[PDB]
Amino acid sequence: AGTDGIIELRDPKSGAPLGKLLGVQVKSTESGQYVRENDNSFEYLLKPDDLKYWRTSNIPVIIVLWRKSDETAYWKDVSDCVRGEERRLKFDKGTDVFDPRS
Amino acid sequence: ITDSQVLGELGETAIKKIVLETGFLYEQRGRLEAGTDGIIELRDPKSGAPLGKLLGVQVKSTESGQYVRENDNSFEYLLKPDDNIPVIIVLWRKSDETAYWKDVSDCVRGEERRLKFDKGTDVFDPRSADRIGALTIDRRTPGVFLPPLNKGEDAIINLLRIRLPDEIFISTSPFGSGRDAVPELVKHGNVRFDWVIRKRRFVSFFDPREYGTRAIVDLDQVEAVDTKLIAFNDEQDDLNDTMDLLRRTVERQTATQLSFLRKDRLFHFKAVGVGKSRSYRYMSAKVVSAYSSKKKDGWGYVRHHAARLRFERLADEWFLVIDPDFHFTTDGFQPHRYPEALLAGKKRLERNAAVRGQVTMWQHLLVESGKHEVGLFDADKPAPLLQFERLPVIQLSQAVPESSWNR
Amino acid sequence: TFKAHVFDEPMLEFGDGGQHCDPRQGLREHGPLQPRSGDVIRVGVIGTDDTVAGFTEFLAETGRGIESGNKQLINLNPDFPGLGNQNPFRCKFEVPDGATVTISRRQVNDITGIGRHDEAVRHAVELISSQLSALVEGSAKPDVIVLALPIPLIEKLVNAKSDDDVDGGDMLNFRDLLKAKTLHLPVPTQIVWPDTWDDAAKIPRKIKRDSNRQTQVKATRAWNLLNALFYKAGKVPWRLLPDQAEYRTSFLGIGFYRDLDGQQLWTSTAQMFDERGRGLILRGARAQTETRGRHPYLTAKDAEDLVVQSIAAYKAHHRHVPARLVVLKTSRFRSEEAEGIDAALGKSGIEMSDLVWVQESSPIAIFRDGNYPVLRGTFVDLDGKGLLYTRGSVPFYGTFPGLRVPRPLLLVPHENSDSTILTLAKDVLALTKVNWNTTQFDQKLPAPIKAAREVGRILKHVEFGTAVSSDFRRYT
DNA sequence: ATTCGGCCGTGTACAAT
RNA sequence: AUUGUACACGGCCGAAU
Ligand SMILES: [Ca+2]
Repeated sequence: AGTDGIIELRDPKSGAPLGKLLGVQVKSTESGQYVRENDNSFEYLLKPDDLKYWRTSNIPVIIVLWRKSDETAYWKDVSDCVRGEERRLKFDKGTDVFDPRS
Repeated sequence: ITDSQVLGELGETAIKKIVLETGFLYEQRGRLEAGTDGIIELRDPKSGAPLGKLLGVQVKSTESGQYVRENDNSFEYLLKPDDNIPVIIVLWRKSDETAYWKDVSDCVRGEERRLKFDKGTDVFDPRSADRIGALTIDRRTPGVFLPPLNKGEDAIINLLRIRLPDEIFISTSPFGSGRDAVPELVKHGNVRFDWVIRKRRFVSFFDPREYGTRAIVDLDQVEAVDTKLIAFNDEQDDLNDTMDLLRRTVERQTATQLSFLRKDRLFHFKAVGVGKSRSYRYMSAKVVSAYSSKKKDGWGYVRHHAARLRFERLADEWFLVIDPDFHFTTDGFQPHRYPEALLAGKKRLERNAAVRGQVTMWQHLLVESGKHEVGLFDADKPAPLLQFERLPVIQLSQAVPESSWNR
Repeated sequence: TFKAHVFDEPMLEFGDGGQHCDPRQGLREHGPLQPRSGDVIRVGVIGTDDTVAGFTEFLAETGRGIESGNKQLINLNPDFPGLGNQNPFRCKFEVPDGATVTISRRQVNDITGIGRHDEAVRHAVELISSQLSALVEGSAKPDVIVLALPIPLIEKLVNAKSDDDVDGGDMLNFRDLLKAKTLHLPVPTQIVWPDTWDDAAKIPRKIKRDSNRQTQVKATRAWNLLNALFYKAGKVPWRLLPDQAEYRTSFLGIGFYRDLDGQQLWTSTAQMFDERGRGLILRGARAQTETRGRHPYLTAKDAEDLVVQSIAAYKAHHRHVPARLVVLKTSRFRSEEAEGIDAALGKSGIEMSDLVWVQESSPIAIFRDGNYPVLRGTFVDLDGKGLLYTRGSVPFYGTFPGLRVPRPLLLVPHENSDSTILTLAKDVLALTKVNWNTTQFDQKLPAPIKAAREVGRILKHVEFGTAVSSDFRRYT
């Protein structure tokens, strides 16, 4: 389907599952290089059909990019995008790292 | 003089002072252009060598005071649609001179709104050593180009405007072509080749009666009319004679300096002496010399600066084009057999600066030729029949980022 | 009194409506304009077992990515991404089993063992064509066939040295003869020399026997070759981004080529128009007329029958005659041609037409102050005659890719033209970015003019009256 | 023969200051 | 002939004498 997994929130203190779902799509690459990748930022182009599916979704959707070569994971809300192009996302290697710190 | 010249144009002058002491480069760019107004490059204080990292700056000026939604926390300024390369939008206050920068690579959700520059964290101070440097971009693998946003450049053209004499002498002849009549001319004295014969008609910028061409021309049928009835007319033949007459007049003129190759259509500098170097002194607004007729240093072959001079009629005006080239000779007079290797070798090395200098040299030679020397009979009692003048420089709207490129 | 202008780089269209000014970057980010159904492009290979295996490794090597040949100019000499998310074509270039035909060492010696150069070329073409027919009718059906010529075969066919005495100097061209003689085959073919898929290989030049040929860096060669392979596979890589409010226009380029006897002159034409939707059609045809001579121009009847044919080809895709018809020609438009073209337009009801002569031999030029020439897209209006700089300093590349200063194109519209020269120059400059034979966009000539000349080379060897495919993939 | 216009074809050098 | 440009060389055409 459009999404590859569902994230369900859970309070780290009491362990109570908050019941709030969160759609996740994972794109995995092998020793690749994202479009216009500096040492601090890069970009990504969303497929047009993926955008149409995500708009109809009734839950928030995040896009997670995983690279096997350096074990790096980056995330970004699909609705969030560059002001110019609806299909273009500008990732920042500092603030978009997918990890327990986020 | 724009109404914003005092404010907008001079606003960026004060902004540079903050960056000048900070130690970051500022490269001038377009005033009102899409994307950038200046360029910032980080530099090493000890050496000053480039680091290969760039960043753009856009500054817009306003009036003194505050803006919509300004309390003592921040203010709220809007970004107009017409402004790749993320760029800091540096602002400028007038009541107390507090510049306000802010990024554009930042993504606060959608940026399509009003950029509320904070009054606590958007102060353009010398703290930009690592703060602004974090945003700067590099010309490596991603491939960030330098769009041309400048006031344009001034380009010169190969054309020289030709001012023909107000009168032209047209007459009949018992000869059909100049070849049929050249033996008639040579046996007489006061030999002059500056004329054209076609359709049993004689055309020359000089009066045939005065000079030695009286034999060919019907001396009683010499009538002087305006050139606008012979040159600037749709007749195909009349254009062809004008092409012939212009070259021969140019051929007879400048004869102290140039020579003509009959088999080709090439003008080239003649060599003084035999097999020795030479030089020319031409204008730029500067005095520049160049080896116009130069014998080689590695060997004895002589290379003469050359040009294929051709005439065009544009907007009912006559122009002369200059096409730089080279002519190679063994000793300055005999053409150099098998010159392909030498001719192709020199052509492969010239660039825009070299060809432009050659064009300016030939422009100066022709434009100065039309001028007369002070003394009478210094070169010839009649004035040169052709007056040339440089066209106004071509005002391109965009400039090549030559400074940004290497060297 | 000459008004200047610097046109912005025309926007190209890639992938799912993506826009970019550079074919390489646009393909890298958005992918080809027409995506293939399937992730594999079956490429057949013909050559010796050394070259067939050598080229096959190269195709896999491009899948792994090729480092850029010059990091100083990363835009002029970019690195081939590979099979990651930056895959320029979103497909795999693979050679399926059974899709290779081996030129045996005996067969090479048959071609090399022939004295006369012309006989060797003719014998080689029949030998290669027979192998080509084997591939297409076999079980392994390729989409494009790559002919990896061995070094000894190139020496005999191109350099002709293994040479006999010169007889007129009109030596046969192996590539053009091979392309013409296999025009009836259903699969396009591509010729690849060993030095492009192997940096170690070196073929000496024909006349300069002591020097090898200099080739672009490996990354650039992979970019141009695979783009041509993708186009010949049956899909359009990129297209000019169309303005929303634009006249439905059809571009017709007209060119001439010497006959094989070296004296007569034939007319070869190419037509460009975008089909309904996301697509671009580039046809290559020869004027079906019998008026033989040495004139580098058309006759009144010849031009009329030519324009009518081009309109009918346009009407086959759109079902309506074009609103505008722009005719680009390599020689000056004469009175008989203009009235001949106008007669064809009146019969078809075409509203507007432009007759432009694209002259390259003009000596007029401009020079900016510096070491680099004027920007690409610089335009100067000379009383109607347009001086266009399709080649020059490219801001995207960061330099000017050329040896000497570029020679500008002089556009000379006929008096029977509708649009202004400034409008025509903007279209001519845009047409230079859709050649599809190279990924470098600072092309000097417009595509219809260039495509007409490329068709001419192949059609010198095709006898008149023989029906041939109009697909440009068979000539590029 | 000239004078003006032009065009197409085959090779080398170079990857851009 | 991955790709074209620049240059060199050669052939030829159109209008009138
Ligand atoms: Ca090709």
